[PDB]
Amino acid sequence: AKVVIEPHRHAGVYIARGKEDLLVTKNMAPGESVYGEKRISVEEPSKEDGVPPTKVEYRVWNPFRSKLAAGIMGGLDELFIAPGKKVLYLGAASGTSVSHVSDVVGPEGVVYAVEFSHRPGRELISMAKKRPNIIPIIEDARHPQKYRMLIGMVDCVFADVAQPDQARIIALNSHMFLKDQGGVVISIKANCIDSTVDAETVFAREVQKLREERIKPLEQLTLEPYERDHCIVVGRYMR
Amino acid sequence: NPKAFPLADAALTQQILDVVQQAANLRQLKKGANEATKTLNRGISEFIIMAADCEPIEILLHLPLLCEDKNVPYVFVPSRVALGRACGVSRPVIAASITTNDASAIKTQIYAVKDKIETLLI
Amino acid sequence: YVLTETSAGYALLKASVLKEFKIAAFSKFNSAANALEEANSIIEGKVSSQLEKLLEEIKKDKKSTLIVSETKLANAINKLGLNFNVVSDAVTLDIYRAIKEYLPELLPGMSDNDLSKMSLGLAHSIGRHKLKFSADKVDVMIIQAIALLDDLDKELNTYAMRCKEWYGWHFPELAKIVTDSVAYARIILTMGIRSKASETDLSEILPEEIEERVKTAAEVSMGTEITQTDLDNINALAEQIVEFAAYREQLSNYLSARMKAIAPNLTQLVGELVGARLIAHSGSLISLAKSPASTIQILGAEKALFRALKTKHDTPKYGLLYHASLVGQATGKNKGKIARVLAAKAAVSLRYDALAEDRDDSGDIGLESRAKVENRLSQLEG
RNA sequence: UUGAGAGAUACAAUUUGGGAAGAAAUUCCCAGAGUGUGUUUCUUUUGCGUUUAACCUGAACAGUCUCAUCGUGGGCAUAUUC
RNA sequence: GCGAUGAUCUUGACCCAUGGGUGGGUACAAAUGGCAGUCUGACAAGU
Repeated sequence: AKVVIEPHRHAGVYIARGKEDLLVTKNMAPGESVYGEKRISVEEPSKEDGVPPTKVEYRVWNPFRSKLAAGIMGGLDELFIAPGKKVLYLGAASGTSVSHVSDVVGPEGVVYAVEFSHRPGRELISMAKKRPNIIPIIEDARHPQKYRMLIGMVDCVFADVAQPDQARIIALNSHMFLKDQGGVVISIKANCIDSTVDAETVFAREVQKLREERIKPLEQLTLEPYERDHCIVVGRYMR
Repeated sequence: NPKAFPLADAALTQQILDVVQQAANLRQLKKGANEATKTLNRGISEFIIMAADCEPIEILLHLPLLCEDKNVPYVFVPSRVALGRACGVSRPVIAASITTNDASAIKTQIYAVKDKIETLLI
Repeated sequence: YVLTETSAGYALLKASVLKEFKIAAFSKFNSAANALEEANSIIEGKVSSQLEKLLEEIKKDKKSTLIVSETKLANAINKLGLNFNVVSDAVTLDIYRAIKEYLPELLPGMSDNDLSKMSLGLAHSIGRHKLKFSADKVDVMIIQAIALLDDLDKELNTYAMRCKEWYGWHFPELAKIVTDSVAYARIILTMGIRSKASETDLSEILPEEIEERVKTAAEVSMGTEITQTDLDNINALAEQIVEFAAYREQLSNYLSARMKAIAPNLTQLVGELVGARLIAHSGSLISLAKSPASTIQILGAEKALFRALKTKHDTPKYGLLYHASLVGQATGKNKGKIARVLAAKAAVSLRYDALAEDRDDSGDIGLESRAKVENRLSQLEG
């Protein structure tokens, strides 16, 4: 028989049950192969005239590739990613995890892919010629006043970098394009900062700098072993 | 060549040529970038040593891409003749691969040099 | 007091500190070249046309104390002859943040739709501009064209044999003499009926010792004779066969300059169709040049090779490289070694044209590779 | 190691916050904190590294010739071994 | 104002209290459909 796919505890993030346990989003530009992935064609059977009822395609989405999926599977109650919002996706580095953000953000949402490297941007524009919601910028991510003309503003911000100066790097963006009570979602990798030392001191000084730049982390946790020595940090700006 | 990164200093270069030379004793070496590419596909390589002054450089650049795909460390070393001369061949080698054994007698030096390379990549 | 930066106009805010969340002035730019050079203007810190216009029009009541966002924009407006005092403190400002919150409310006829579409169309333009190539890195069209060429030849000998089946009623004795499709179509397209045997229409098509056989065939052939309407459909059909015959020539001439466009050194090594079919059967260029040369030397005949790997026999030693003239120039023992050498250099030329420098440089370095192959072939013939 | 400070775990008892039932007493379903006894982790006290403590290297000591590989023929046990 | 110049009768298959669902052929597109893991890897030629 066929599976049933029900929505999870955030809208736009759907879960497949039960002989398959897959975390799926809403496809809106079909025929693709981001990595040669499958697609799931589902519908609700109704009795209507005209056309048969619509098979709203859902595409699978792994925690082994994106930290945001593993943050959903690891346990969460509140999130700033929902259908319709505007997100600033800091760092993409291939353009593969962008399309799942463009799926889950809905058609109303606009995903701004940030990149400063010449090689992966050729796949960013490859994804951008496929889907009508993805705006790529090949811009310096350190200088917000050098891409202010291109972008408008976003509703929340995502930090995929794990750099030792990133407490400045999001700050120049958080002072610039994010509203009050805006959402800040960070994915800090512990061994990408420094590897001679335990992770708890690094996480403590990073959440200290989050308190310094007026970020209020409502929940911070290590994920669970879908990644190794990693944290995703959820905080609100000017709460 | 600005493409040659991460490029090494003197003492680490001497240590890496030494460890390569001892592995070249124990029949535990792969030579030529073609064979090293096959080891990176088959997933048997500890790491990859690539000569930085390889002219033209176009023949080499895919190996670090596939390295960071499979999360396998790598180091550029600034001269090819010391590399292939440290492999026991009287012709230049530009890229070579070290294989994996859970009972090889040179294991600790392999792990220490790997720790140096993971320090270089971060 | 405030210069507004956006790619749809340059707006001075005095709302005409004393502010009222309105506009004092705005001076508009909106086109491809306007937004592209403004996009270069914010990155360069460059003084734009409408910026100097906004310094020229309003003055002495809103521009004596101007706050610019970029500190590079403090120097050029500082040295303006209109004698202005330019500071740049509190650029990060709730009012400056609150400019874009009312930007569809301050620009008449603009909303949140046209800013995003022009922002996307500008992001594609500056994205093609910075990466100095196209948005897709066009290589797929070779994969399309070499998929079309074989089907073109299939329609060609299809309709040629159809014409032979048709015209065999009037004149059956021709196919045993002339067997080529194109010369079969040209003869019927010139002659008409077999009673109209003329010499020059033989001379432009065939060699003479075949032509006399076609003439003596034109005597003794006593096939059926029929009205002119059939002859009209036949010469129409033969015009279509010569038409397609020129058409696939134009398609291969399209594949010529595209193959010399993308991979010049591969083209100098193995011509067009060889590396063309290798790029095709691979799937792309960049997935092909990342491969070992051993997989290159046997890419093609996957199934006989893998069958030999299952049953532990001799693995066959020719992939798709069995058709280039170098491989076809050796004999049974010299041949496979030239093939191994051939992939051993062909991987180098794939990585030549692969990694984004030889594409701009149009190729001079497969020429050495041909010398190294030829000199090995010379000593491998003694 | 014996001292000195902290941490992890289980069993018994104790105690409480939420979801369902009952006037209450009491029961059903999640969550937490206390008391003892066991198991046990980390800093710190002290002995020790005399550095002939270990490892690597050009090694007369692979010479009564050595080693690998495919065969062959016997002994014992019931991916073999001699 | 009927037919051996075919009249008659049957080979779409089933089930249920117009309606409903399977069954098979054709064309189209895609496959966590088929590659233990897409060849071996250091000497040969001459004197």
